[PDB]
Amino acid sequence: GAMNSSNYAELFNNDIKLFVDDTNVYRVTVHKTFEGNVATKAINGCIFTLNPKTGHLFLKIIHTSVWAGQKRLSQLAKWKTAEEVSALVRSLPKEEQPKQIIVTRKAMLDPLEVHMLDFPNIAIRPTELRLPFSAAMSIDKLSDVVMKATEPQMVLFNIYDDWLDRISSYTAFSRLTLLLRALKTNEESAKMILLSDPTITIKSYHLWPSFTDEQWITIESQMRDLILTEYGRKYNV
Amino acid sequence: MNTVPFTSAPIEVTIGIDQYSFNVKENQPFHGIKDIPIGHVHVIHFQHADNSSMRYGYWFDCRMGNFYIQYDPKDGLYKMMEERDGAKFENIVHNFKERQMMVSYPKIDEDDTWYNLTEFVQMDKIRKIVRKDENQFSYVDSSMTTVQENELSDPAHSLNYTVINFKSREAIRPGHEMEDFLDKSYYLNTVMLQGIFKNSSNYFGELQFAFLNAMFFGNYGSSLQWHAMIELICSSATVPKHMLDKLDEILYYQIKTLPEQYSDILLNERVWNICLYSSFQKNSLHNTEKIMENKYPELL
Repeated sequence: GAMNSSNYAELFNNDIKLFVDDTNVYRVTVHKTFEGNVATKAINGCIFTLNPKTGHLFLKIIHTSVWAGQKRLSQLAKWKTAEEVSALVRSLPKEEQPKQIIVTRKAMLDPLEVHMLDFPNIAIRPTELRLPFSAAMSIDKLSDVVMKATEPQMVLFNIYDDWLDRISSYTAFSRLTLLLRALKTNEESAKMILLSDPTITIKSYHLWPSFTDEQWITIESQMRDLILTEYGRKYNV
Repeated sequence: MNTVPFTSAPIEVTIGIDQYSFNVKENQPFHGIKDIPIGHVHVIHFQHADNSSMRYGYWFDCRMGNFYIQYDPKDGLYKMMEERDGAKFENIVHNFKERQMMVSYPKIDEDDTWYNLTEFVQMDKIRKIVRKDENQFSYVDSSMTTVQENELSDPAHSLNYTVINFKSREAIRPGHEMEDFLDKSYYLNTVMLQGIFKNSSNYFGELQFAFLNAMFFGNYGSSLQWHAMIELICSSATVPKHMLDKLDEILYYQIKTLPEQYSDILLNERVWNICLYSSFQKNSLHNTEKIMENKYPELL
């Protein structure tokens, strides 16, 4: 059934699994019209499909053209997400296909189940985890490839850069969720923490800066402080 | 007007005939039911006074043979049997009638309730759902599972209702996933009506049979089937006008007949709220919505 704190190590076992987050698929700016009504303008979005063990990110860029002349877009967005995940699975060799797909939002369950009927042995699961994958568009290089897209495109990243050379997947996922939680809570302050020291750069082939093990501990501390500071501000506690 | 004589009533039992019921005491001179209306299926059903576990009964049509009930002290149930000797049967029935040892099927002349519950139900379709081809009547009880319940265990004692599953390849055309899931018209009209049932009469017959097994036996699988067939129609944007008008009539009489004290176990809140208030057909079931709102406003 549902994935929670009780079965957390399951993410890092040897059964191929993907998280699917649909929160950035349908994105809009709301604005006033000349007549003083309100209208939306879609911008490019993305499906965030992540192997938590390997760090492999299948970023399917959703170009605004996919919404043209469609109705009920927030509903269609879930079905288009399911379509594209189904297509990705069918494109993978059998030995690379997931055994489980975990959706970050329960509204994705029926659409993904219906699109994957041909894969009865792939389990579709919700999670009780509150995962900050909505903040993926706060990673500059992922935001850049989405906003520049002029057509539908799939881009493959490793969201852990080279971390798995030095740390386990459990630790790499813990670092990724803390970074994204911080970016979600106070984007400006998080990016300041990540980039404030010019001597530490982002490799052309990476998403995050090239921190030494000691620098990652300092960074991780500053991120936890940011999240506690912001929590003290929200609740005045 | 036909007769189902009883050999005897050796155990205290509540006897149902269609929507009617009579209490018979242990060794009471009860010898059956006369004046049964020709032209309809009927159900004769039983609940023992000393063990209310297992309601059970027999669907039959007196046009197909001469049927009687005889208690089996080994298997501990009232069994239906067919008498092949016409003259023996006629002679038994005449004697019991002469001695007034039979209850009369108590039909009020104004009252179309049974016709209205069984309009599309045909003995030949019952015998394909309930498979026991050596008998012309069909045994059903409280505990019998459906083919669909058995997929999710003795196949011979199963109710072979048509399997309906909204998240199945049968229900969903490759390439029309969202369309077919949110609008079940394809599944209703092409797969089920054109494909399996051949026409709306056979679909309604199964729907009506499922309701009656749910109501008279508390058969849980039957209740699931009745709701699934209602939900398939209500979840279809494209349904023939005559089917919606007929469905409204079918459901009205089912809701009218349902004992008020059983609504909590026989009616699925989700399905009824969806069908009446959210579905494509939310505005197509005037009679049903009115009786449901006046009789069962708590459920909604």
